[PDB]
Amino acid sequence: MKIVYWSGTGNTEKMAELIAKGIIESGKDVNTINVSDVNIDELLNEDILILGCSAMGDEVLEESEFEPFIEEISTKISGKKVALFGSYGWGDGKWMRDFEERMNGYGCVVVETPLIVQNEPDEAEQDCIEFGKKIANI
Ligand SMILES: Cc1cc2nc3c(=O)[nH]c(=O)nc-3n(C[C@H](O)[C@H](O)[C@H](O)COP(=O)(O)O)c2cc1C
Repeated sequence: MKIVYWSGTGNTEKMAELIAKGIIESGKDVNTINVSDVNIDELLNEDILILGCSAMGDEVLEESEFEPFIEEISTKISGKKVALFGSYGWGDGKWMRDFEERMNGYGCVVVETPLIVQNEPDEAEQDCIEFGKKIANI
């Protein structure tokens, strides 16, 4: 499987590592890729797309790297299964509700409830691991 993410201070990156750990513990293989290093064509061969990005201003996806990537793959992912995650600061997850609505609008099947954690995982570490374990049971 593959996990693609954008992280500005490392919070979503940490989430990505933990989710990967959960998938690996379930017996499966997975590679985490920062959005800057992604290859669209190889990504599109995946059964499940696990995408993460923190909440940027104001309650939107990061604009210089992540959004352009989402827009680029938007027309080629109808019918694909996707799982979403990301870290946020002071909001209540509005950016994630919009992210889910957007992927559904592109014809994707959002497989699990999006995983959102405030700031660095720390306390929510097992939660991140368990989310990966859920995706591995798909
Ligand atoms: C310019 C900027 C805008 C932000 N806007 C929001 C926002 O609208 N809502 C929110 O809850 N957090 C917001 N945050 C906080 C980040 O989502 C939060 O610090 C998160 O933990 C960052 O994770 P990352 O290290 O993976 O980027 C913003 C942070 C920055 C730098």
